[PDB]
Amino acid sequence: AAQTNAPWGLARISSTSPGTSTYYYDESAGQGSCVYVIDTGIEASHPEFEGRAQMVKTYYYSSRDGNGHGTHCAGTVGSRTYGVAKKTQLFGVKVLDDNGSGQYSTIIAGMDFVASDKNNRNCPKGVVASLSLGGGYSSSVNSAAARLQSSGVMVAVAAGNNNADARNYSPASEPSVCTVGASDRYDRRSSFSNYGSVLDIFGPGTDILSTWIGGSTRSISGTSMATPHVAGLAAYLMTLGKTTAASACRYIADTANKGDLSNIPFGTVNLLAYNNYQA
Amino acid sequence: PAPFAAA
Ligand SMILES: [Ca+2]
Ligand SMILES: [Ca+2]
Repeated sequence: AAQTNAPWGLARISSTSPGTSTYYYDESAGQGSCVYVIDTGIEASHPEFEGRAQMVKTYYYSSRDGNGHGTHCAGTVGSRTYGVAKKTQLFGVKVLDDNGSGQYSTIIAGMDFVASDKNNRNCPKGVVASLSLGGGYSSSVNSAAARLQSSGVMVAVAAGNNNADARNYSPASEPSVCTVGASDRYDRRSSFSNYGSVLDIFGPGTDILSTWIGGSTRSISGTSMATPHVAGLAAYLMTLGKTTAASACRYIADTANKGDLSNIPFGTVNLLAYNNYQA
Repeated sequence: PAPFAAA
């Protein structure tokens, strides 16, 4: 399948080269997979989700995304226009309040929630969790992410936006999950992207168009935007049977575009998420 | 404490 005039990041994920504008992908499109977006919520009524999104948990007075961040990330995973995996099932877990913040205790509870809740959902092609969030190093947060991964969920987490080594941030620094840095449309490391040995992969993160609340769209930047590209890619590849939740991060790194990025510090992987789709 | 903002 071909989506013309796609957001640059979608085109990038299906290309060996920067500078193209069509997203190419197998029409299976993540059908039969599930992606949990652990964030500020998801505006499930957005036409872009086509009934494939739903809120399943909140820790606040409402399950509504009153921020937009979670809706944007969910859109990059799985919206019809802005998403990588256009037929996946999206589940929202609102661990972040409408100011975009959450206590680590709440974030941990949300991760453990997903590890259990997947057993309540129909995800025959597998389960992914996208965590466009984080703060300073916490062994408890990292352990929660490790448990979620161990439970059979492909966990993708943001590296962070500190232009610093991700070793000092969580859940970015948990080795066993898929830690995602950000790039721009010219294949530069995004200016704010964290780096370091713990990064597994980069995805598009600067100037990413996706869904927003009030049935709208906008372009924003962050490792929060890169992460759902990788989560959606994992779901897509799992539907194709190319990999599993346990192995998808490694598979994505194995099959990435290698050496394309600039300003990658010595010791950080130079790997850009790529679907290797050949029509 | 938190994610990477409202964005
Ligand atoms: Ca090229
Ligand atoms: Ca890792």
